[PDB]
Amino acid sequence: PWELTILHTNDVHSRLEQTSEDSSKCVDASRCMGGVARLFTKVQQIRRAEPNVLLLDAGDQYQGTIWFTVYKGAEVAHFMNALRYDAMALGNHEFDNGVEGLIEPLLKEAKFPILSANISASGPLASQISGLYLPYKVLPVGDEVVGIVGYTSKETPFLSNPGTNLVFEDEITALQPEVDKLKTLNVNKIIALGHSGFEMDKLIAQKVRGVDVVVGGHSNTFLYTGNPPSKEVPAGKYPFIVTSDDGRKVPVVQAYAFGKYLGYLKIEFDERGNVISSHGNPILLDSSIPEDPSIKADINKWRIKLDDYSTQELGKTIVYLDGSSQSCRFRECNMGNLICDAMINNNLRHADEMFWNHVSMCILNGGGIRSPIDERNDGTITWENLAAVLPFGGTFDLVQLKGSTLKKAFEHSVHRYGQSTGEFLQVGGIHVVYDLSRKPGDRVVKLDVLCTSCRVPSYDPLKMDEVYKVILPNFLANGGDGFQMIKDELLRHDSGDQDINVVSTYISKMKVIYPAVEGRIKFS
Amino acid sequence: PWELTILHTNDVHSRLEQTSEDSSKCVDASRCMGGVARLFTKVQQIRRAEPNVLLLDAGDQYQGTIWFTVYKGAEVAHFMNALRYDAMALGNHEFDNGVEGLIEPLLKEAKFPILSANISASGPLASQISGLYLPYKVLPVGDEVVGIVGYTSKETPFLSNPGTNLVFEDEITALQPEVDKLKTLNVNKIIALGHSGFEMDKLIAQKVRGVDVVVGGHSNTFLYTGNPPSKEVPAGKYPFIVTSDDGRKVPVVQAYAFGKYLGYLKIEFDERGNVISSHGNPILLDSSIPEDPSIKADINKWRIKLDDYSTQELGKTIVYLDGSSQSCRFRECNMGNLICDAMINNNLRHADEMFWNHVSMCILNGGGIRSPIDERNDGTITWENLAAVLPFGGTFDLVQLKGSTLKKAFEHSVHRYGQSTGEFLQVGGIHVVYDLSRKPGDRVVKLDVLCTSCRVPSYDPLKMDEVYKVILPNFLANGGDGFQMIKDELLRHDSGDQDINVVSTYISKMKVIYPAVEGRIKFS
Ligand SMILES: Nc1ncnc2c1ncn2[C@@H]1O[C@H](COP(=O)(O)CP(=O)(O)O)[C@@H](O)[C@H]1O
Ligand SMILES: Nc1ncnc2c1ncn2[C@@H]1O[C@H](COP(=O)(O)CP(=O)(O)O)[C@@H](O)[C@H]1O
Ligand SMILES: [Ca+2]
Ligand SMILES: [Ca+2]
Ligand code: NA
Ligand code: NA
Ligand SMILES: [Zn+2]
Ligand SMILES: [Zn+2]
Ligand SMILES: [Zn+2]
Ligand SMILES: [Zn+2]
Repeated sequence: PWELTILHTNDVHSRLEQTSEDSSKCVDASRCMGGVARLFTKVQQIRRAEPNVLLLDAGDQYQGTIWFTVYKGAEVAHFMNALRYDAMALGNHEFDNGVEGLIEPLLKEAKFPILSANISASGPLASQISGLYLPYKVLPVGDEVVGIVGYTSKETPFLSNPGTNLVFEDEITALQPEVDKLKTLNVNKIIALGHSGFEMDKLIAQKVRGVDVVVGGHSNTFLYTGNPPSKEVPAGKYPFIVTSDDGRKVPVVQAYAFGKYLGYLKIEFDERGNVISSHGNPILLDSSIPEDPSIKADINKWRIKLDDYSTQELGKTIVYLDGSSQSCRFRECNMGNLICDAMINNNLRHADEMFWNHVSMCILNGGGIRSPIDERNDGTITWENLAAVLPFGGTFDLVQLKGSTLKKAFEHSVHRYGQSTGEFLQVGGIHVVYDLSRKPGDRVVKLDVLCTSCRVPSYDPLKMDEVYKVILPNFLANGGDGFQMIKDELLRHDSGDQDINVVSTYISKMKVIYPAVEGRIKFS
Repeated sequence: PWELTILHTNDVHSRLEQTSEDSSKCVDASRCMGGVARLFTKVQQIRRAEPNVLLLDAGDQYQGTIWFTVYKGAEVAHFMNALRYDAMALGNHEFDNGVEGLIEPLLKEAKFPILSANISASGPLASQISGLYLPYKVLPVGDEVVGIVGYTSKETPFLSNPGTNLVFEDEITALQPEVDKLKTLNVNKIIALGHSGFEMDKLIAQKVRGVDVVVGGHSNTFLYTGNPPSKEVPAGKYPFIVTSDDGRKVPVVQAYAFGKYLGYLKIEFDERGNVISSHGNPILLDSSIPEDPSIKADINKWRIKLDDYSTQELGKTIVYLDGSSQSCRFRECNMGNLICDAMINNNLRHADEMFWNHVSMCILNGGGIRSPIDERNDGTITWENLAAVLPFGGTFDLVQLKGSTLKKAFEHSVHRYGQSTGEFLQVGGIHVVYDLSRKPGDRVVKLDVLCTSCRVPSYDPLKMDEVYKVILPNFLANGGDGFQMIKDELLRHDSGDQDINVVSTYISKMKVIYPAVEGRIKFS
């Protein structure tokens, strides 16, 4: 039998440096995890031990820390090249800076193939981008070859900034002819590597004939066989076995996010490329694995420009930015309005004639606003200032919530009002009125929301059965601050851009800001 | 006796081309007026006839039409040079593009001295600007000399964008030592030429010893002796005679605005420079005076770039911009919100630690909004589109109004509601609630206004005795649409930037706009 070791990462999201256990800034180095220097050590060890190894990335290296803000993907090409990745699939966040911000730096500087079989281009863009990403690549491994076929979320236009040329086709529709073509070319071992989420990965494994293994991403899915090694709770076994329409057992793998784990799957193939067995588990990249000294020194050199950038003026405020708890946990505060306005601006995506924008609404836990910003330093705002306001390393995510769920969230926002607790919500595109003399659970007396399916945005009463798109912190989408109804009742959840980066980009665009308290939240 | 003819303009405000009678776009050429080509004809005729002539401008050539938007003052230098102006005083609007936008093009390209004795600079700016404007200039006229001493409104920091280096000193304090210095230099004929308004001009004439004549501007003051030749109603005789503290009769002149009139004052001096007599009148530059063919051909050449600019994309909207009368004369409309937000943005000026901005409030007659803009032309907005919304050639001015006056204005806004009349007000920085079941004059049931003397902008109830700064159309400041209370009760009025230009600059800054209807105006 011919044995292949697949090493894989996904949704690394700019975690070039080692992180804390929750993937935020590393504080106590002796307990930090991940980072490319530590990944290098582990990949190198495995490559000494196993003859046939592929190192694959399932997309979403772009977006997540100041590394991406400053280097804009050059850091991804550089450090993925240093790790000698064998292939990468395009994720949604690879389009965050447009097709131009993908072509340069990433596609032109990567030394490995970058893959997606379900993205097509038209017009001059088609000639400009031709061959810079590929539907698949056939790679030599030892004396054999392995075909790797890529895919990218069909929902990317709602989750990034790909522009209006590119078309994202249905994954299974695009993948099947490519896999059948590879069979006709005597390629009998085929990995589907792509960025659509665990649920789509399972459908691909079931329905795309000829796929031997699916290596996925997007949903930050943690899979494990046995007692998990850290705090992440598995969604299923590793690999997750799908029975294909033609009776084969097809392993599906993912490796959480943020570079905390290295996926590791061993597959045994027979001479005809049939899978005999598959087993493995993600490896927790904890501090027992040393950071490679040379990669670490390179990381530290690249960090200089990040430190320099962090104190540069992004823009100016002419108003005090009130991010105090005494305001933001008790009433509408202008820092909350600013952040929610930045959240909505970040989520402006190309729209049909059916909506002015696909999302208009924002909620933000006031306890997640951690500092004011004083305007008396010549109005200057720096990244360092914003990192004091938003220190948790979160993202501003997109969810779909029924109106009934959102109303329950606003009741939860004030269910124990008066104690300076974090669940009090700041808002955008929502006007709420509370009557605190009513019983907890019945304190929301008016709740109006900004329309999306309208050419002139205006407010209408919230409807209990209607499903609304809302931008909110990952922390809330995951049920933080007691918002269990959000986690349990949401209909869709996609991870968005880094919290600081969302606000920094908006301030830079606006140049001079003056957010007011304007009646988004009132008390009767 | 030595006779001097003073020809003078002020507040031309970018009216390079001939205009209609009300100084807007020329439509029926046979009845149009003003423009530099016609001015050239008349100045040339007078210079053939009178031996001792000075042609003076009292400031505010900058700002008013697409000419300034595109050429940014190069048109002022070019055409004032062609007319051979002898001197110009700096007005407030010469600072609209900052000191940088004054130095280049105007100060470096004018072939005549540009004057202001009450503006001082510090730091590197002082070395950069030294000598490019002057406190005064002594000019030879025939066999005599005449000193011209300049001044500029002390209020310029609130009425333009001069920056924080320059200091505008009290006019009389700065002028007196310069005039006394000229006396010691054997200059016995002295004109004060400046840009502070008719009231300050009268104080200068009264109190600055040695000033023989004051040539002013800023307040668009029309003075005339006899039956006026057009629709402007005189504020007093021409010249307006002030008796100085030392007993002399000092003529004060101004010549309205917009290039419609050429001021013309004849002064007889004795051998010691005492004024024996003064008489004259502004000359209406009507169609009986031919436009100079060569200046006109030059104007038409320069117009090509304006026509080209007028169809270029300024920015994008992703929402329909509802400037329909059915919306904007009946309720809050998003085009009204956009325009008022642009008005407030245009009036962001440097502020003490005593206010976040000196003005926060805006009113706009809905009848002054003349078209929607459809978003389905790839979202594009052009100057031509904005000129359809705002076709009247107005300005967005700064006034001071007591709260009682503003409340009366909002009652007037709905006093005959339901007839699609123009007085219905769109707003910014004001939240109003009407109850139309109440009697006219008693329909405003809530009126809250955005604070200025606050570090965090928020709304408070309007106070009847407090004086508020408000940005509103010139048309309303002058009592249009029946707002006689505004004209009669306002405490301060200064002319602002061109209406289209205010909106165009804001759209260009924002890049992508999406104004909502958000509850600034409600009905109970
Ligand atoms: N990861 C996180 N992301 C966003 N908000 C968070 C996160 N962790 C905690 N918070 C916020 O921080 C609040 C707790 O704040 P404090 O009362 O100041 C106590 P402390 O900061 O010591 O936890 C929570 O209620 C929540 O709103
Ligand atoms: N110079 C102006 N500046 C601003 N608004 C003006 C001016 N002249 C007229 N308007 C507006 O135009 C309105 C009249 O509009 P319509 O009912 O459409 C009749 P018409 O346009 O024929 O005068 C006035 O009530 C006022 O709001
Ligand atoms: Ca196979
Ligand atoms: Ca004299
Ligand atoms: Na999924
Ligand atoms: Na005046
Ligand atoms: Zn991701
Ligand atoms: Zn993703
Ligand atoms: Zn003026
Ligand atoms: Zn002026």
